[PDB]
Amino acid sequence: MREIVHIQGGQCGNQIGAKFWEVISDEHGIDPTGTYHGDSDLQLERINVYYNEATGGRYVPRAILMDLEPGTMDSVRAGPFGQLFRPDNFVFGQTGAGNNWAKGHYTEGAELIDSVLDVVRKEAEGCDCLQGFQITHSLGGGTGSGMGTLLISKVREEYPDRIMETFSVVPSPKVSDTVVEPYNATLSVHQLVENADECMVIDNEALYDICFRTLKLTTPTYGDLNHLVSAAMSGVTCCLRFPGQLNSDLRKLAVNLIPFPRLHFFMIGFAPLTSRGSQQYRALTVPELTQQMFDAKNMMCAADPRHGRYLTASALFRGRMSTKEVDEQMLNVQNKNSSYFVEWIPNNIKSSICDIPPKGLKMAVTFVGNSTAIQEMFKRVAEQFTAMFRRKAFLHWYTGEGMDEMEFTEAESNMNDLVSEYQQYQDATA
Amino acid sequence: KELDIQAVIGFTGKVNEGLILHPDNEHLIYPLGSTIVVRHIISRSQTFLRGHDNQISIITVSKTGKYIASGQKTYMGFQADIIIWDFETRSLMHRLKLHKVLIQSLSFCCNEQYLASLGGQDDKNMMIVWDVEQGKALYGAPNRDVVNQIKFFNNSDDKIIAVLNNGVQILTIDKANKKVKSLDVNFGNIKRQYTCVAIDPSDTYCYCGTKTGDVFEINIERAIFKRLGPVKKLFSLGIGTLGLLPNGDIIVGAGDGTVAKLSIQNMQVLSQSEVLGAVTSISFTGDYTHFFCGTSQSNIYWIDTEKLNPELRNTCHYERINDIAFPYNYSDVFATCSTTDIRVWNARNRQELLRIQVPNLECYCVTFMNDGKSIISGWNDGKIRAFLPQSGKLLYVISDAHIHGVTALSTTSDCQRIVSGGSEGEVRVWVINKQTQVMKASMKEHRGRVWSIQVKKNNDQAVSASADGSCIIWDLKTFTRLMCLFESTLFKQVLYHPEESQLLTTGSDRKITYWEIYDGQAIRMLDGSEEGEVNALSITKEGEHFVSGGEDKLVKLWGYDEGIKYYSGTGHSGAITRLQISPDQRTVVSVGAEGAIFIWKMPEEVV
Amino acid sequence: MFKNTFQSGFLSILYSIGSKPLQIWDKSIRNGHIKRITDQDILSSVLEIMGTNVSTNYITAPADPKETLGIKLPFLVMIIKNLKKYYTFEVQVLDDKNVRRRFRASNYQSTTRVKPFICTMPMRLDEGWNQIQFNLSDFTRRAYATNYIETLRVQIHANCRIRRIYFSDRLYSEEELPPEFKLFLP
Amino acid sequence: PQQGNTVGSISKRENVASQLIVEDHLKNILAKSTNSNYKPWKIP
Amino acid sequence: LKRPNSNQVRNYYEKTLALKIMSLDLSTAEQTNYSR
Ligand SMILES: Nc1nc2c(ncn2[C@@H]2O[C@H](COP(=O)(O)OP(=O)(O)O)[C@@H](O)[C@H]2O)c(=O)[nH]1
Repeated sequence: MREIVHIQGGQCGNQIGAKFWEVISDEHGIDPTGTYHGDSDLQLERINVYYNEATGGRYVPRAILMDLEPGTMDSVRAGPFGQLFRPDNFVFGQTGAGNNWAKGHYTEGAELIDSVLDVVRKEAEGCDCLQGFQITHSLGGGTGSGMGTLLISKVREEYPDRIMETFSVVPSPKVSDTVVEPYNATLSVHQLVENADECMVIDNEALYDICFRTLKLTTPTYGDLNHLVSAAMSGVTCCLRFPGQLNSDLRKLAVNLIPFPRLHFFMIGFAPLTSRGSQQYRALTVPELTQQMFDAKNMMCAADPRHGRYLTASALFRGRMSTKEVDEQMLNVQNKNSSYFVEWIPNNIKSSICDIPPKGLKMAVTFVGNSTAIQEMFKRVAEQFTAMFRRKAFLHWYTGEGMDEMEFTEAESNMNDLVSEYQQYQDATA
Repeated sequence: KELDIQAVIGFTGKVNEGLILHPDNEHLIYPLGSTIVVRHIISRSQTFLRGHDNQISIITVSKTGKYIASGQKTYMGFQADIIIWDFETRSLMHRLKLHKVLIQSLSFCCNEQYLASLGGQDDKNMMIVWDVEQGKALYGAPNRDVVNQIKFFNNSDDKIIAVLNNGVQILTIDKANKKVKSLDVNFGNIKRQYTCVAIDPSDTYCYCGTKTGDVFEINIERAIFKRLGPVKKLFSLGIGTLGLLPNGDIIVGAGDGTVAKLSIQNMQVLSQSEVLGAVTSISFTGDYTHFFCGTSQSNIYWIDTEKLNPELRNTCHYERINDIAFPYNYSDVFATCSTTDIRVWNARNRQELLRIQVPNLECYCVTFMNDGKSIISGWNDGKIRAFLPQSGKLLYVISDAHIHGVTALSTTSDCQRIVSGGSEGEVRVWVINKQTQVMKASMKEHRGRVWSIQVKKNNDQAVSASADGSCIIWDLKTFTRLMCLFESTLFKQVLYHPEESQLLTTGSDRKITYWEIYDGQAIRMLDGSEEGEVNALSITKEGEHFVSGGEDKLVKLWGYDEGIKYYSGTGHSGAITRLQISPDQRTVVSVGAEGAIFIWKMPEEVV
Repeated sequence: MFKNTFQSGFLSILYSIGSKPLQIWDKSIRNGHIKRITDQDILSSVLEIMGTNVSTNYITAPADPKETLGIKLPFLVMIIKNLKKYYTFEVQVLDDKNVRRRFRASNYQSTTRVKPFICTMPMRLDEGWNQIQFNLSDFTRRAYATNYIETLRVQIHANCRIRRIYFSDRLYSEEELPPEFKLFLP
Repeated sequence: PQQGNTVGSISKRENVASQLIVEDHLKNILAKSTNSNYKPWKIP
Repeated sequence: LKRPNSNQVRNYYEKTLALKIMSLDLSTAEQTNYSR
């Protein structure tokens, strides 16, 4: 019932999903061998959402793994919970994109897209009734940022009515891992804005800041960052998979969070996060949860929200508690922070509750907010883009594979516009 | 003086490799909640080792049957203590104080002179070496990532193995310099998580288990691995324990509970079998046949080799007995509440009789019914359930009786009604009838959770004791006349005196207090340890003596008429909570919150 | 099964786009094979049964015998791809009298005969995909001059690729067929 | 397209370990495959 | 093949055999030794 398929493109997305599936299997009581060994009956009532049933009682995730090089799939196949992935869905190239969006989107991606399109189409007809699709990828890598959004355009062409998530890792200048980030970043986001029903921005420098500050652990790793991202992943669809007093699905979020068709860029967060030094000192209560999930340092994004006003926000609580107290901190935090909320949309806070908490924690919360502070990433990325582009540096490699300067010009103009109308409503008054 | 104990029902399968068959045999050692026990096998004798404060975490023994090492987990503020017991003397030969919270593993060399201890995840995974003759910390090693276990080599004790969470590490220790050298065994594109390890007698190869369920094979002379393990098939919850036959055959324990053997060939099972509970301990007997298995659910199994058929030797309680009961004027059988599943046991022979299982609920105050009717229990959700005696099917369920779980129950003799108590001071009366179950409670208010309700012989009068500090006596006919007895502490068991007017009551204070409905106190017994909370009491049909038990390990019975203790009870571990006396009164039974069950021979001269 | 249940205009028994398209269906295979593939002519997944000795390879309307699929509906309809091979399908029906009759349709039969229990009919299939409408009403009224109450069973034999089998209840047109019911042309 | 699919086929068949590797030429493969890009040296 | 110890192997033998029969019950003690 109302399932979603899960597909990865690019090594970043593959690594995210690799242990996203681990988290999902753990919370559903699924072993690395596909055999259910949970204890509660509710663990089995809604497993078709992510797992297909195979002969012998085993379950296989409905995930399609895709990349233009075989190394990352070769590694993830031997990774933990790698046996669940069915060998057929592995679609790999033979050359690699060279972090070049042209090789990732026109020459190699266009010819390679046919097999993955066939597989995703068959998988789509496989499920009973489809909710939509959700993506995990990075805009900073050539193969991902190009051919993933290519696939996005194709799939949105064929299924106009479904809802789509895109959890995207944006580049930042603090931790910069590649010299050509602005080019492929703007090229990917220009196409993504026109078709993305919802975009979830994730910042790795923000991840480092969180894992440094909130938990006080000395040496975090890509695994820990993936853990935070996976918790954010599971928090969204906990409510669709488990019962609750106020059930709200992906279409619920789409209705309640998007005022206008071009305003679909979101920043997310997860709570609670505690050190191993203070977990049993700290007493977890609803006010503590809410003050953490509205904290500026708990957000997965580097953009500071107090430089803008929230257009809207939504929160999903997990665990056993009544709803009226939740409502009262919502109203109190809306009252004392009325300066940071837009004044012509009262009651811009969505609340949802699920009665099954995550394993090991009796209460949890996931926050997703559409705010007027997102313009910072776009302006700084555009500034980097024009800094690279006014001297035509790194340009001949793109223009030698079907690119011209006109596409870059249109992408830059479109992004500047998107910034303009995204910040226009910040100054709007009733 | 001291009171005899005839039987003990206790075992803790939570700690890995807990069950150990002492080399030269005839001796079997296992940890109780906080004390170690050793048992002679040909004879029926046993001995207690009590030199600990908290729950034991690790048990290890040397080769050739020399001294034993035991380690426990403590609070963050203090430090865990490692206790070395000399065997054949049953004496604490050494005590060592280091590490922050808990110790993960202990290792003995082939020679008995050296020791290795491993701290918990807290203290930042500190590895320490010790000298047995004099407690000395020659040197140590801190490492960032967690290491689940460490083992010494069979020969060449200078080389040791550590199954770190990321992978395998080989450590070299030299006498010339206190330094320790670390080499990390490299795996090509492998991120398996590793818990258990074993070493072949030739010390060439080591077999290490995985959380996925495939056993890896690594030579020590190099960082190269050879084999992943059983191909095309896994064990579905990781690898619990490893054992090596003289053939090189590898006996493996799976997390789900599974015993299988792999030849030194293609990793294919020659024989496979299924065993209840998660596997926790495997001990090979001398000549390596018919070994012992210990589950995570406190079950002891006798598993044959090369033809894997599981045979259940004996079963023990899982954890945390909550209460005990006898049938009315019957002592052959007694029932125990558990964390999840009620059990019934025979007094003469303590083999299990029948279990009634509930998935995720705690029971409280299981109450028997005369005329052989159903057994009644209350659960966390607030529901009350009745089950038939021979077979565990329910007669009926009462739903939403109390908001936060029924705590105590009491039955009238003529059995048409039940009285029940909730946590939030609600005492209710229900009229049972074969057709239907109804309630006519007063919904009387009573602040704290009620721990005990008693009904007199004529069955009209019924007293209930709260946590708040009030023991209220109810007429049960008009549900009124609220005169309630006052003292300021957390109450516990209350009892009528059989065919008298006095109430023998207890509370959190270290005093057993004789009361009456007229605030008449015969004596204030004041049976106090340093921080004891006397909790369980029982009375003989003739008021000669009463049995009393605190939170402390000691349990004692006192003469009713005069305030002098006769005899005493020891050998318990943890907090003793319930003390009953059989209707025949030939024994006294006690249930310990750490999984132990004790039956005591009541002294002869109290008849 | 399908008794005391609503039906007004349509009722779909089998469709090849779903997690478990055939649950009520029971399959018996001796030398054949069953699986669903995306079709080249229609870009969609289509269930397929194939094999030799078309009689022995079939799928039955109930998972098990000894009970009925009670259906009041008059008009059957099927979407079949013409593969230029043998094909048979039959339907078992209840009349006014408590009698069970059956109509078989065969690709390889050339003569039609009426009999108290069986009424065989030849059929002709045009090239490519096609949907066929089975009246069954005039059919029973002509074969035995007795009206119909309920249609017990439906049976499909080997060598065919199937997309939808449903009850349409009356002659309809493509425009009034909802999008799922209509076959979108390649 | 024809080829490029074949070469991709070997890789996923190789990813299954099963204590074995499939280089595509293991057993009953012609007389013998040339020991280098050129034919072998006299002393191996 | 190596020659095993005739006395040692038979000693392990009847030791394990007797342990089999006498291992049926572990509850009864009849020798308390609470202190030691
Ligand atoms: N969170 C996370 N980020 C990653 C991971 N691997 C790479 N990245 C980020 O992705 C950027 C490079 O992406 P790239 O490898 O070129 O993507 P690709 O071209 O699709 O393979 C780097 O700046 C990294 O910060 C990962 O496992 N987790």
